[PDB]
Amino acid sequence: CAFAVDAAKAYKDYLASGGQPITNCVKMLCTHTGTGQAITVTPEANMDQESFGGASCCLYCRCHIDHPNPKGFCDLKGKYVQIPTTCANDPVGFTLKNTVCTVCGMWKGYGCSCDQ
Amino acid sequence: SQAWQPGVAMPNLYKMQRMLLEKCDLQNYGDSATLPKGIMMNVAKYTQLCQYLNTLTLAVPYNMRVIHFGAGSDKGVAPGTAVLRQWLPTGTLLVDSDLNDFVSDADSTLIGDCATVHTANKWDLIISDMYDPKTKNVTKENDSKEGFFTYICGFIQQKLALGGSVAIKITEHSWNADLYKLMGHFAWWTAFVTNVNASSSEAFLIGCNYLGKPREQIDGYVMHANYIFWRNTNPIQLSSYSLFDMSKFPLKLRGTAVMSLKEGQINDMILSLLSKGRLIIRENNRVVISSDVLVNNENL
Ligand SMILES: [C]O[C]1[C]([O])[C]([C]OP([O])(=O)OP([O])(=O)OP([O])(=O)O[C][C]2O[C](N3=[C]N([C])C4=C3N=C([N])[N]C4=O)[C]([O])[C]2[O])O[C]1N1[C]=NC2=C1N=[C]N=C2[N]
Ligand SMILES: C[S@@+](CC[C@H](N)C(=O)[O-])C[C@H]1O[C@@H](n2cnc3c(N)ncnc32)[C@H](O)[C@@H]1O
Ligand SMILES: O=C(O)CN(CCN(CC(=O)O)CC(=O)O)CC(=O)O
Ligand SMILES: [Zn+2]
Ligand SMILES: [Zn+2]
Repeated sequence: CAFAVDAAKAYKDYLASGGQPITNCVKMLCTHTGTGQAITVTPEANMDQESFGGASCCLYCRCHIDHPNPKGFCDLKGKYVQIPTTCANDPVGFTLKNTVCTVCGMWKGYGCSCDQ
Repeated sequence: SQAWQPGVAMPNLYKMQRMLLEKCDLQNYGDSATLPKGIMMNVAKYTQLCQYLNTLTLAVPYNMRVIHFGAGSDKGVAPGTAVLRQWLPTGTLLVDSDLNDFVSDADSTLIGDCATVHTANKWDLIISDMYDPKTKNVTKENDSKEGFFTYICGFIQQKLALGGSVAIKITEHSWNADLYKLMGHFAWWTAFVTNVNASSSEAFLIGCNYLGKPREQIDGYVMHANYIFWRNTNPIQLSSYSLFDMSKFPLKLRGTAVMSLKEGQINDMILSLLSKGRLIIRENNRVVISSDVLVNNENL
C-alpha cells in the first residue's frame, strides 16, 4: 500500500488556485538587526525580514498532520523563522516552498551567497 | 509620563487602603490601541509584560523551568508562548497548557483542564493567562472566584521553588482572594496593567521571589477593592510606544544559584537571598509532567 496524503502539494495547488494563504502566523517584535538566517532559536530578522514563531509557520503543525520525517521531528517548532518581508503574507507557503542552505544557514535564494 | 513605559504598576498608596468593592468603570473602556503592523494583541501584551518583568529581581538559574497556563487561543496558536520563549534564555524549559488544543513552540504542551495537570518537579516561574468566558455572565455581586484560581493557589504553594516568581492574569470579575493573600508570601508584589490594554480591567498579579511563608497578611477581598479603586481613579492612556524598543528585551541569564534545602535550613540569611533574586531552592532533577485523563466507555 503506497497511500499517503500529500499536504505540501495540496497547499501549493490551493495557493496556485488563488486560495487565501494560511493566516494567524505569529509575528514577533524584534530589532530587525539580526543575522538574517532562516531558522534560529530567537528572532533574527534583518531589515528585509519578519521573524515568526516557528510552530505557527509550519504546515504540518498547523494542519494537525504528521511530519514528513521518519522520527516526526519538526524543523520550525520551538524556533523562530525569518521570512522575507515580501513573502510575509504567506509564511507557511514560504517555508514549504523554500530551502535553507546547509552551509551558511540563509534561505537558498533569499540570503544565501555561497555561489560567488 | 507613563506612556513610554511597557505598562503601569499599582502604586503603593493604593495597596495600603481599606476600600470597599465598587463596580469598575474606566473612561477609555472599549478603545483599542494602534498596534504596530501585523502584530497580534497578545504578542504586544506579553511583550510589555516581559519588558516589565525585566525591571524586577527574578531568579534566572541555568536550566530555568517555566510553566504557562491558559496558553491557547481561539486562533489555534500560542502567541504568548512565542514571546516567553523569545524572552527567556535559550534552552529554558518551557511547558504550556490550555483546555483546548493549539499548536505551540513550548518544549511540551498539555491539553485539558488545568486541574488535571501534575508535575514531579518545581518551577522558577509560573505564567497564567487563563480566563473563563462565563465570567462575562455577571449575574450578582462580584465575589471571589474559584475554579482555576483554586488550582493555581495550590500549585504555587506546592510547586513554586523558593525564590520563584509568578504572573497571573486577573480582571475586574476574574479574581480570587486567596491569590491576593498569597502575594503576601512573596518578597514583593504588584498588579501590572499593560499599556496596550490600558482600556481593560485586566492586570497581571505579579509575585516576586517566593518565600513559602507570609511576609505580610493580606485581606484579598480588600486588596481587589483597592485595585479597582486604583483603576477607577487613574485612567491610563493606551500606548504602544515601548513595543518599538526591543534592544534590551531578553532576560539577562543571571545564572542564579540552585540549592536543595530542608525546611530547617531556611534561615534569615537564606531568606534574604531569596528576597533579592539571588537564590532558588528546589530539587534540580529532571522535569516530568502529566495530565490526568478521565476514561469513559460511551457504548451502552
Ligand atoms: C485575550 O484575553 C481576554 C481579555 O484581554 C481579558 C479581559 O479583557 P476584557 O474583555 O476587556 O474584560 P473586562 O471587561 O475589563 O473585565 P471583566 O471581568 O470581563 O468584566 C465583566 C463585565 O463587566 C462589564 N465591565 C467591566 N468593566 C471593567 C467595565 C465594564 N462595563 C463598562 N461600561 N465599563 C467598564 O470599565 C462588562 O459588561 C464586562 O463584560 O481576558 C481575555 N478574555 C476576555 N473574554 C474572553 C477572554 N478570553 C477568552 N474568552 C473570552 N470570552
Ligand atoms: C485570553 S485566552 C489565552 C490566550 C493566550 N495566552 C495567547 O497567548 O493568545 C484564556 C484561556 O484561558 C483558558 N482557560 C480558561 N479556563 C481554563 C481552565 N480551567 N483550564 C485550562 N485553561 C483554561 C481558555 O481555554 C482560554 O484559551
Ligand atoms: O483538583 C485539583 O487538582 C485542583 N483544584 C484545587 C485543589 N488544589 C488544592 C487547593 O485547594 O488549593 C490542589 C492543587 O492545586 O494541587 C482545582 C479545582 O477544584 O477546580
Ligand atoms: Zn511542524
Ligand atoms: Zn549558503
